[PDB]
Amino acid sequence: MVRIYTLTLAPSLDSATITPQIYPEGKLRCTAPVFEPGGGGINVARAIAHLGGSATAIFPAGGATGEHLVSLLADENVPVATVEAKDWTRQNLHVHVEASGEQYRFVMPGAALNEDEFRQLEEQVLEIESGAILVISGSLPPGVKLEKLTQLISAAQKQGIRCIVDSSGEALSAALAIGNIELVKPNQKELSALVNRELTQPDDVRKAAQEIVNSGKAKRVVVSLGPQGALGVDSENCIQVVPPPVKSQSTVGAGDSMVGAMTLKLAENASLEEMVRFGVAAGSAATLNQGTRLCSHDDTQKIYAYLSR
Amino acid sequence: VRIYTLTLAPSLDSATITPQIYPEGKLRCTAPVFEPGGGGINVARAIAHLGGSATAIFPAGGATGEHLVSLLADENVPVATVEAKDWTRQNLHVHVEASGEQYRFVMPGAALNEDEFRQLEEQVLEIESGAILVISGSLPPGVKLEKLTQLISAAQKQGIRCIVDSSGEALSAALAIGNIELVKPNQKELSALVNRELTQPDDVRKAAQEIVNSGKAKRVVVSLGPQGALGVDSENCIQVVPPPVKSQSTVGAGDSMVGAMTLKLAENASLEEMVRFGVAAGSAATLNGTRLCSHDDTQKIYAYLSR
Amino acid sequence: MVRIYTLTLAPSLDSATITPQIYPEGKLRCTAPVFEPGGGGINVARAIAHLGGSATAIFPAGGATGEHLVSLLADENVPVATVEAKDWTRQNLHVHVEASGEQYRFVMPGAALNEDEFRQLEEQVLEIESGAILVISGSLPPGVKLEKLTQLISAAQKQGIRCIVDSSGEALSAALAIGNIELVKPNQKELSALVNRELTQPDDVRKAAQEIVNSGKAKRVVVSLGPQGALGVDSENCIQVVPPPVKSQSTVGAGDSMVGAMTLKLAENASLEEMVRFGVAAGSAATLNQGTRLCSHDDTQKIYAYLSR
Amino acid sequence: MVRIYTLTLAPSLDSATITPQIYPEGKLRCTAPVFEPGGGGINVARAIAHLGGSATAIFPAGGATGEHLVSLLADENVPVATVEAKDWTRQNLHVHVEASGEQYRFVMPGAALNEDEFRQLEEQVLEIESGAILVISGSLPPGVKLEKLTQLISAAQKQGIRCIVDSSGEALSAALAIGNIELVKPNQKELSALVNRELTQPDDVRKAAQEIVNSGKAKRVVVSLGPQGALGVDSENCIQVVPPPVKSQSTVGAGDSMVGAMTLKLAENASLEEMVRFGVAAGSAATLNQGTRLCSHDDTQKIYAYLSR
Ligand SMILES: Nc1ncnc2c1ncn2[C@@H]1O[C@H](COP(=O)(O)OP(=O)(O)OP(=O)(O)O)[C@@H](O)[C@H]1O
Ligand SMILES: Nc1ncnc2c1ncn2[C@@H]1O[C@H](COP(=O)(O)OP(=O)(O)OP(=O)(O)O)[C@@H](O)[C@H]1O
Ligand SMILES: Nc1ncnc2c1ncn2[C@@H]1O[C@H](COP(=O)(O)OP(=O)(O)OP(=O)(O)O)[C@@H](O)[C@H]1O
Ligand SMILES: Nc1ncnc2c1ncn2[C@@H]1O[C@H](COP(=O)(O)OP(=O)(O)OP(=O)(O)O)[C@@H](O)[C@H]1O
Ligand SMILES: Nc1ncnc2c1ncn2[C@@H]1O[C@H](COP(=O)(O)OP(=O)(O)O)[C@@H](O)[C@H]1O
Ligand SMILES: Nc1ncnc2c1ncn2[C@@H]1O[C@H](COP(=O)(O)OP(=O)(O)O)[C@@H](O)[C@H]1O
Ligand SMILES: O=P(O)(O)OC[C@H]1O[C@](O)(COP(=O)(O)O)[C@@H](O)[C@@H]1O
Ligand SMILES: O=P(O)(O)OC[C@H]1O[C@](O)(COP(=O)(O)O)[C@@H](O)[C@@H]1O
Ligand SMILES: O=P(O)(O)OC[C@H]1O[C@](O)(CO)[C@@H](O)[C@@H]1O
Ligand SMILES: O=P(O)(O)OC[C@H]1O[C@](O)(CO)[C@@H](O)[C@@H]1O
Ligand SMILES: [Mg+2]
Ligand SMILES: [Mg+2]
Ligand SMILES: [Mg+2]
Ligand SMILES: [Mg+2]
Repeated sequence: MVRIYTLTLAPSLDSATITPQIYPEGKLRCTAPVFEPGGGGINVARAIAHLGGSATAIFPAGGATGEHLVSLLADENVPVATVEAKDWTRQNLHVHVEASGEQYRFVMPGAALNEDEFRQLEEQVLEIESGAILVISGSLPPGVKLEKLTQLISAAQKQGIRCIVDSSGEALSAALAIGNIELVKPNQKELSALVNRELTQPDDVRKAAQEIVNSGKAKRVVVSLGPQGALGVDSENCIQVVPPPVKSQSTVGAGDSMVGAMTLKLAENASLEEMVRFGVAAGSAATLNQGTRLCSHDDTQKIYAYLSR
Repeated sequence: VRIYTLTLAPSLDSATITPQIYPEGKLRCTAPVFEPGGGGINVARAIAHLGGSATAIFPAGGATGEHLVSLLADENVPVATVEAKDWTRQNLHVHVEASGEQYRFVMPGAALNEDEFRQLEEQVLEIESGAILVISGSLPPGVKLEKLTQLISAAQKQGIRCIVDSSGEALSAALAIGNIELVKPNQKELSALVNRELTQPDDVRKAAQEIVNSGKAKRVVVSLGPQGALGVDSENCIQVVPPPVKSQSTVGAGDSMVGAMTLKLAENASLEEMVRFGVAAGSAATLNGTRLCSHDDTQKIYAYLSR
Repeated sequence: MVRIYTLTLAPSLDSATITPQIYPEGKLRCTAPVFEPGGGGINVARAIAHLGGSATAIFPAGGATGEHLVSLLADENVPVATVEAKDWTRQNLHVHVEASGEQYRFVMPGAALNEDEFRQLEEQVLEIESGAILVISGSLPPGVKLEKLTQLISAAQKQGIRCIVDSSGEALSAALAIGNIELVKPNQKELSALVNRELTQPDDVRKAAQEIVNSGKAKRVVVSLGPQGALGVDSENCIQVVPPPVKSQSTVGAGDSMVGAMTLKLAENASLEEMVRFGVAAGSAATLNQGTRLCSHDDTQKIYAYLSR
Repeated sequence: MVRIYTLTLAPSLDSATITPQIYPEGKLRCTAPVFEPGGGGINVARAIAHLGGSATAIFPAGGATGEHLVSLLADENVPVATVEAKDWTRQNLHVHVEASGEQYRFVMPGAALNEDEFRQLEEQVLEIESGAILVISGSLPPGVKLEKLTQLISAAQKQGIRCIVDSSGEALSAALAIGNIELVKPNQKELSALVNRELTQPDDVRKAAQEIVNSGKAKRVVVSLGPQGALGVDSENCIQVVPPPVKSQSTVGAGDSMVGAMTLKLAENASLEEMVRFGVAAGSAATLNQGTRLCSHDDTQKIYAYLSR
């Protein structure tokens, strides 16, 4: 198995709290917050750790919030490679409402990155050995030119680094502008915006995913479909995997759990079939847990065994 | 064989649109659009749309009742109506533009006298041996559960093949009678039926099969919404999953699935064919208020799933 | 006192139901609907009868829903003068959610009126004696052009019918364009649209209201200010009245109750001060009741006595 | 003019953000948060500084959030007297929703205060000279017994310090029990619990406020009435002041700004009528903007002049 790295240009220090009910204007009394690491690439790294793997997380850490994010990851035994940033690491809030059992997720933008901090992140990335995997996951923070992300990807590929991409909107289209991306996981909306057309016909999602592969932007496209599982295509095969009929408790963490699992499989030279199935197992395993908990090893394995009969 | 359906609690469905939803203020709504509604009625509508013929049996009361009959007449749906004193209920479906979501305000079904129920019970027993009867929708005020189950038992004794898609208690009671041709519980209904949480990947299959192996029903199709359906009989097991297409209104989606599945059951099709056609029609019925599944959309989704 | 009449071009059969929860997509099981009369002019007439006066409600009624509306008014002993119409009277839905105590008001468009049916309504209005009061209140049904509403008001004023107007938007604006209205009650939002400018400075509401008076558009302008009561102006005087510090249960009906009370006082040749105080008394009394219930006599009198000390 | 101090046992670093709509489950995209000092007595001191007076804020401060609080207060030229606490200053999140215009307020528990940290706060308070004014405002931190805050008030009064209390529930009751409070500003619910009965009649709020004054518990009672302004009484006079009809936005710190303006007038030995007017002006000025910006000098002055006509 090759070494695995993740990149998070917009990291997060997530906080979670509980309150009896939700209504405007009044003071909603919340419990003492519980802190957790957050961010696309970061959670991929955490998910991979839960599955018995190892992934080093590269990200900017700013201020006291940045320190805490670093500290929590250290407790979680997740290796980290950081860059001191000036703009303090953002802090998001997750609210559980007792009366309804519903959750509310307020997501602030990532802290800004200057040219300096972005340069150092690129230097960290280009220290990765040839043949290793790099997962770039999450939103693009302010202060980062769309051209810079593209140049970083082009540079990594240039020295034999294998790139996996999970983003949205403009940054996603930028990452695929280069091409030769080993794997991307768009959801249905993300795929829709990418090819800039509504996917109304039954075979539209597959045709859109195949077009991406056929044009050489990505070797593998796994379109994640929420409760419907996923549809994966490369230059030869197509696989569709549906989760087991078990009720979802909380969809939070599903997308990153699926990316982490599929990353591990790519690392072990897995077939497309095993990659997607293990991807759906982890993503669905994450939804069995309340709140923000990512996939656990046992739930994932249990679902994977079921899908792989 | 011939198909009939039975709706004890019909509804004149009304659909409207509003910009957004919030309390206290006046929420301006558009001019409502009226459509036929109610479980067995929608089933019969679906079957007509799919090229088959099913006679819908139900009570109609007042001007809402006439409105409902007039709409079904325009859809060439054979009706066997019983005149009732209490007016046919009127349900309101509000589509919110800022969310794309739908809110469903569902009034109680119209009351049913002993005499009116008697007339319906006489219509049902005028069904010949070999035909199929689809009992669908909730139980209206004035109707004893035991009166429904005696109706099933009586129907059974004269060769009427019964399909039941109703309330929680009606589902349980119909299964106690046993030999039900087809039931379509969703996940919550299956769980409430067998009195346990379905937590393992295979729990839904195990509970559905358990129902078939115990003789309570011949076929169990567990409806999964977005994930399609999982069907079992005494021999085979199949899950069919819908295409990745966004849903609008899902009202009557279960009913369309039941209609399509009944249709294939009436053609003596295979379990795999029945479930596939079921999910095809069920999802086609989510592409628009209470319009249900069209012939073209169902055929297209079907041809897709059947690849 | 003189005779009092109201005009509701868009009447309503209001149905009220109760449901335990509110959420999308599900079947929200609702109780069998209770019915009551709806429409602006109709509610003005109902509030007047509660306050000891007597007002005849003029409106179209169509089909079984129309008859249902007429029957409900008779059960409350409010006199009516109806015109039969082909298009059935609309039906609105009021939903009270038990889990939260919130209420939701789904308002359908008014029923259509053809030429002959509107010509009958106009005939009814023009049979009102000179010196008598007519309150025009509520929205405009489709099919009725503003030019027709203004021609109706103009004709009425020609034979000395004293017109009071409560509307919004183009309807209110066109009515004031005719001029010589005895009284208008815009709320803050409705005043702003009239003058076509944001009212942001402390004295803006008073200035805008006075403008309407000085221009001749209306002899009296009472701007209702929700919990803050009201500010009324005529050619000579300005008065502001705040409701007493008692909690409101439900503010629906407050508008029509106020207009009801101020109409009664105008009919009794009351001073501006008495009229505004009574209007706030009735409007605020309505808020003491749950749901859609209008002002009661005893509550109004209690508040009015307090204000008039 | 005597010196003014405030005491905030449970300070807050307020954060304010903006999101288009509010719904469960999904990631809600929010704008970058804006930070400002929060907590009852802290907002009182800030409002005073905005209005051209000077008040010294006494409070505990902990961690990086405590440092952020202090720094933000220097920017606003509010003099402070802080005690270092081990538990970090809390951080509350206020979320404004665009499509509704409403605000959601998630309020974390106040930071812990041990015996030694509270002792430091008390020693800082008892350094205040005789004749000076102390404002005690805001919730009680978990781990602080009422008897401690109560003993602090009595000790304070023994050495001539003039105490003003703005609290709720047991704290306000306990404070009033000691008696001789210069001023209290309960809202309507707060007042009802003090006198332990429902305020259902028009004159109930006034009677209730007068009973407290007459008993000698407080020398002045000002019942704040939200949009309806405030009703103030002392041993001789009584006045209700209603604000101008201006659009209100965020209400956070409205009560504190009111308490601040009234504390100034009490220090200038002003009359009841000036005091209540200035308070309504400040409180209403504090509602024109989003977040916790409080009242500005020019807005308060322009409103105050209007009210004094
Ligand atoms: N409601 C659900 N029920 C069962 N499995 C689910 C559900 N939602 C998501 N999953 C599983 O998790 C995987 C990923 O979810 P999804 O398609 O929503 O990705 P995503 O939109 O990128 O997630 P995220 O918003 O966290 O980034 C799905 O393919 C599926 O396997
Ligand atoms: N977009 C919205 N989201 C949430 N609440 C709203 C919204 N618009 C209005 N409201 C609510 O409406 C109530 C009062 O204002 P509103 O204009 O709705 O009352 P109204 O009497 O029905 O209006 P009007 O009298 O002008 O017809 C308030 O509770 C306010 O919160
Ligand atoms: N929250 C309240 N508390 C006390 N009194 C109120 C309240 N809201 C309204 N009122 C009383 O009702 C009167 C009219 O209400 P409002 O200013 O909202 O008019 P309106 O918006 O046209 O009413 P409506 O929306 O019902 O048509 C007010 O002047 C006041 O007397
Ligand atoms: N305009 C809206 N009104 C109400 N709910 C909405 C709206 N938009 C999104 N939602 C909610 O979002 C949920 C779906 O997931 P959604 O895509 O919105 O979040 P997400 O998974 O964080 O997005 P993404 O994965 O693309 O980052 C729906 O269940 C729905 O409740
Ligand atoms: N959100 C959806 N997306 C796609 N297909 C759907 C959706 N909801 C329902 N369907 C189709 O309709 C069928 C019945 O829907 P379901 O919600 O299970 O019925 P019920 O009303 O009994 O819960 C499903 O099996 C599926 O084929
Ligand atoms: N909606 C509003 N409109 C105008 N002024 C307001 C509004 N809400 C508050 N204020 C001003 O702020 C002061 C205090 O507000 P209030 O809600 O009574 O405080 P509290 O938060 O203690 O309940 C009020 O007396 C008033 O001057
Ligand atoms: O039969 P119920 O449970 O009383 O509800 C009646 C409603 O259900 C329908 O029959 C069908 O909708 P569903 O597919 O959600 O069950 C509507 O047409 C009708 O308004
Ligand atoms: O002191 P509490 O009751 O814990 O509340 C603290 C919050 O209240 C504020 O002091 C504002 O006061 P109000 O909402 O009572 O006007 C905020 O600054 C702070 O976030
Ligand atoms: O990187 P984005 O898209 O801004 O999302 C950040 C949020 O998403 C998460 O990674 C979970 O989806 C959280 O850790 C974090 O709060
Ligand atoms: O806003 P519209 O179209 O005039 O409808 C009137 C509605 O408002 C009410 O007057 C409530 O004040 C009801 O009588 C009626 O349901
Ligand atoms: Mg994702
Ligand atoms: Mg169903
Ligand atoms: Mg009004
Ligand atoms: Mg307060």
